Amino acid sequence: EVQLVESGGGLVQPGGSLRLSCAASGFYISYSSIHWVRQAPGKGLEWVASISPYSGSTYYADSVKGRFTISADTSKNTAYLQMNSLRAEDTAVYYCARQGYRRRSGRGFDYWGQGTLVTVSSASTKGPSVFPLAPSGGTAALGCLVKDYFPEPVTVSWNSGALTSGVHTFPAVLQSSGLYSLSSVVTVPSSSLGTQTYICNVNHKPSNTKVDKKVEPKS
Amino acid sequence: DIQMTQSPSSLSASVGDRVTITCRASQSVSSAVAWYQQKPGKAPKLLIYSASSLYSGVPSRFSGSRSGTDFTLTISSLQPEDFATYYCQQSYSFPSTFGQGTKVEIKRTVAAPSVFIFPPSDEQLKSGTASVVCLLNNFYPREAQWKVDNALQGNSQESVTEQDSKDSTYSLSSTLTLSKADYEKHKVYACEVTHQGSSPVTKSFNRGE
RNA sequence: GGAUGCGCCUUGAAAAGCCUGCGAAACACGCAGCUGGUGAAUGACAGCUAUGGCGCAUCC
Ligand SMILES: [Mg+2]
Ligand SMILES: [Mg+2]
Repeated sequence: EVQLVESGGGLVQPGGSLRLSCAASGFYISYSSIHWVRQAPGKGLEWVASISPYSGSTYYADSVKGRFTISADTSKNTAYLQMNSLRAEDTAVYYCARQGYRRRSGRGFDYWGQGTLVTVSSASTKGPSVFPLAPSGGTAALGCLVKDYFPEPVTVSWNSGALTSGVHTFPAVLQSSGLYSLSSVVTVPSSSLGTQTYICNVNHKPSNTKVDKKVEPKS
Repeated sequence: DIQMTQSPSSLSASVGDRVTITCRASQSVSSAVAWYQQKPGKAPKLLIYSASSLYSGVPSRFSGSRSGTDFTLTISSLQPEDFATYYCQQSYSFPSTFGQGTKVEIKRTVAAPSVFIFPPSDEQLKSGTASVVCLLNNFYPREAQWKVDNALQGNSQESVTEQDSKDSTYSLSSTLTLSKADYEKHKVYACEVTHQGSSPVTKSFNRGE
């Protein structure tokens, strides 16, 4: 019933700016405190900013004061985070959160948005290069190498989502070159290598890329 | 500025176990402390508010306690759905601050990895670069070298998955990167794996096929 | 939404200040009465009303 839906993430260069929005449903933001919370990749939650009801008083983490401004458009039932002069360490998934009703959940944050990814980097939006990982006990491994894309994220499926069992898609790692790379693998019966076609489907929405790649034994 | 120091940082346990997580505020926070559960890729969920009150709808296995500036989250007996990262939070004063998290993982029996090695595709070869990939499949626990003609350590990067939901194992990839020049110069590409499983297993290919 | 009943809440402390409960409310703003208790400046309350808010049940 209660929902927070964030938008506005994406790729920005250092020194740049970005506005995140947080659209509420099922309650009116004017009666609650709204918070923004950050999670750097593989890191913990970091509180960023908040805005109080009735007064509109705003509060900010030291890391962020003077660069971020939290606000709210009550007529749109939406809160905003304006992020200026961004730094590389500001890279994180940004969450909207509602502080619950005092009598029902104290100061706990009872509802959270889905999160939007903000990456602050000089590197430029680039689709990936997808390379087969050719196969060859009684089971065989094969995969797809997804190299040199930016920024996150990329999604990988197999045979249009029909192949699921035994798939492992590893988390992206940032290579020295400043682009991402990640492999997705699957184990299958080796007896089926001659009779079943395996294609990995690689979508990179930042570049609007969609790739199908068939993986085959090499001669 | 108030700090929340949370321990343990990580924990392996089994279904039915009692787990306790503690968080110590550097100053008084007057039981303005909340606990959250977060699963990978998902938003945190509120468990406990006001140090000891059960948020509406979370199972009674979850409880919270305060002793002065010491706050404890207890899960009575672990369920399979309870493995996740947990966070404490103080909201007594601004700025709010979080504990750094406790990752609760499921304990299981040791399992050696199945190893596979993949040569660089020809399409990548004609591109200019050649990357060689070694796969460690379905092993436990997480802890785990490249040789191109017994040459210990281009450089390489590894990636590891989260615990598989089905069999609680991990998988890992290590990708070795060279220029096309240096790829077509040395005979055998070997991935040697060392684990809590027997004796250092090695897998290899030579560019002739 | 209207009728009826129930549950929780609707603060204690007084000049100011500080702290605490509440009002959809961490700041700013607002919070009735009587008894008894307490206050040579001290949160210390207990009982019962009034008013209002939310929820549950029930009737339209
Ligand atoms: Mg009174
Ligand atoms: Mg009273």
